[PDB]
Amino acid sequence: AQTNPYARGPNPTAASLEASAGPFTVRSFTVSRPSGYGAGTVYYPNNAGGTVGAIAIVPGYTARQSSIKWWGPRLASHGFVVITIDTNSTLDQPSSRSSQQMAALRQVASLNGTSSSPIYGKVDTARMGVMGWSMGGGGSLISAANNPSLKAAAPQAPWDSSTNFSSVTVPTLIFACENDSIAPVNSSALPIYDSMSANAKQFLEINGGSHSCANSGNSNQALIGKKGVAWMKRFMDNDTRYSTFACENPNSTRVSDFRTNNCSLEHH
Repeated sequence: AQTNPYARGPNPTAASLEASAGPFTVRSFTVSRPSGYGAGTVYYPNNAGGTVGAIAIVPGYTARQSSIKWWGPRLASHGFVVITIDTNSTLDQPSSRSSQQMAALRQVASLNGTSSSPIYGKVDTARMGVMGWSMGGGGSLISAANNPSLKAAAPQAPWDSSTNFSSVTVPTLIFACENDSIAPVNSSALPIYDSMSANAKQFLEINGGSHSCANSGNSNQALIGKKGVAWMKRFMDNDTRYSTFACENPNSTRVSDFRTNNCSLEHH
């Protein structure tokens, strides 16, 4: 018997996690006049089996949903309700981005209770996660620091005015881009990673990557999408069928640096 009430879907394989699409059919709708942010697209699985967690994803400075869109179908097809947002202003700073990210989660939660909504009854509002690009990534980190009940965080190429995220207890995967010249790894992603001492955490640097290396249309969807889904499944669903995928060093030429902590596949 399956004893984890949050487990959804089939037992994963590397191939099934590297595929463009997961097991579940995904539909979408847009949120008009959102509560506390600029715009939003909600991606959801129609046949997950049960309620699933919610993920809110925020773009970088000047950026729009297009930059992060690919995560919507990718995560939703594995059993998550995902909202990609536009910020009130493309120029909003990381603190504002975090507020708007949390406002998008809050609206997903209200929608879950709205009978007219396509996601009525589809969300477990006690299981939420955060993702984003650059300032949006920083915003995710801020969201995690301010809201420790969040179950997971998977920011990409993050930047914030601070690199001290030592209070974060949320399991946090950082995608870094090796040749990032906007938010260099050495001054942003790595220090943010090093500051976190209280959580399960991972740092995955994409070989040859520019600041947009995890954005829609990237050349590493198979690896990045495998890792993003595995991380969210392992920590949002407590799904130990994803233990290896979430914690392993992908033995891949596509990865220029890999670090992980409190993500053990050993017994001691």
